[PDB]
Amino acid sequence: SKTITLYLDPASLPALNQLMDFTQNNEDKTHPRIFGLSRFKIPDNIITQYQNIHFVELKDNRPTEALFTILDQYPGNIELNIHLNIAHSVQLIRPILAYRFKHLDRVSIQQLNLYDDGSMEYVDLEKEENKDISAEIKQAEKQLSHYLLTGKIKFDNPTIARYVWQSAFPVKYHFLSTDYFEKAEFLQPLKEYLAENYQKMDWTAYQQLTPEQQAFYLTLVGFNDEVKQSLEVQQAKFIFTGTTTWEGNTEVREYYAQQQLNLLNHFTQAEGDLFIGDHYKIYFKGHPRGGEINDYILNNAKNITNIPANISFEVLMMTGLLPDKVGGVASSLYFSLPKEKISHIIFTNNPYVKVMRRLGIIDESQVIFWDSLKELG
Ligand SMILES: CC(=O)N[C@@H]1[C@@H](O)[C@@H](F)[C@@](OP(=O)(O)OC[C@H]2O[C@@H](n3ccc(N)nc3=O)[C@H](O)[C@@H]2O)(C(=O)O)O[C@H]1[C@@H](O)[C@H](O)CO
Ligand SMILES: OC[C@H]1O[C@@H](O[C@H]2[C@H](O)[C@@H](O)[C@H](O)O[C@@H]2CO)[C@H](O)[C@@H](O)[C@H]1O
Repeated sequence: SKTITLYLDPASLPALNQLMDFTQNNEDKTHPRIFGLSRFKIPDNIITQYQNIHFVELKDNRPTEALFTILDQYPGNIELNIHLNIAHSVQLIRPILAYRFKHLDRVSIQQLNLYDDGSMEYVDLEKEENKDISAEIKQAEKQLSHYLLTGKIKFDNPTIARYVWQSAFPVKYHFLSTDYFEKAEFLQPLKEYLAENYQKMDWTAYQQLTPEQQAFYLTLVGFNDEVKQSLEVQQAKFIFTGTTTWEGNTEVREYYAQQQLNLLNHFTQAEGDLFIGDHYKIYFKGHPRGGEINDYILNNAKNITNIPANISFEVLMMTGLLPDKVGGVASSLYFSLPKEKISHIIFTNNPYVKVMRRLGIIDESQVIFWDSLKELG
């Protein structure tokens, strides 16, 4: 029996966790690993120190068939330790199961490790508030059984379908927010159902690595000393955080970057509605997929130090380089951001709002919206 480990994720959070897992095991230079990480590129130098390390592309939330050629290379009885992104867990496992059916005799699933895509699971879960959770579960179990037995996907409730994997494999979830599952009364049935198969993402796990591994991890998440240094200055610092849109329409995209830029000013300008004072060193932490959006801020802002968008915000917390204040559009990094560092959360009633509230990330006060801010200048 050989154990192949798969790390798959099209987003950020999962990847950050999966690579942390990988780091914790970097002593084992020859364990068969398959990385399917869209937002992270493992540096060659790290690659050449490992054996039986493969890479697979992701398309439409699923590993391409290149994954099959990989598996083909291991003829013995193999067991799969799969790490997946919760939100797209059903699609991400599709070709794994497909290949499995082509080899029931040899291939088997050892266990699953699922991680939150980000805020989506929570926004999506908030939309299931008036439903019979208990019923929803059983319904989902049965449909997963159908999926596992036919290779066919058909879920009445896609959101709930994400949390019924225990009915088929040994699994452990890692939640961006365990508080949400314990504070949303309407979720009790899912809470209880999940019983002991879950835990909170451990953000202090980097502190437990040996310094060498820490450097190693930092290498994976693309954190360099140059950036490390732009954060060394003893001056009080403020990190404007960016967001983005998935819409292609040039119109909606330009509007986003224009709203964001303007929001940036309400923070930094003295007549801004969100003015935080004038002694802070401003920095920009654009969304990873910011693209033209991130460029806009840098091309029209003044004295601001850019923090490479490909670096996930949670890394500043691990390396203790967190600033005094953070402000911008709502996104997943605020779910794990030390309370006292919150300057203000702006949104683009509203589910995302309800989640922030249930979690106490924001107070009872009037939530601020993108467009309620006057154009400055
Ligand atoms: C509801 C919904 O669909 N939420 C998703 C969420 O499940 C996930 F898909 C993601 O996560 P998102 O919350 O933005 O943030 C996720 C992580 O990405 C890195 N980050 C993000 C912004 C930034 N300015 N600096 C950073 O460094 C951090 O690691 C952070 O914790 C995502 O794109 O990965 O995007 C949002 C979308 O709402 C999109 O943001 C808005 O249309
Ligand atoms: O990148 C991970 C991220 O993808 C989001 O989906 C986007 C996709 O990335 C983009 O290329 C396409 O044009 O639009 C999709 C949304 O309609 C997921 O929603 C998010 O959860 C992550 O998986």
